Amino acid sequence: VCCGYKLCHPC
Repeated sequence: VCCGYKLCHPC
């Protein structure tokens, strides 16, 4: 997770 909110991968 490259942001905090649990959705951002694959980044």
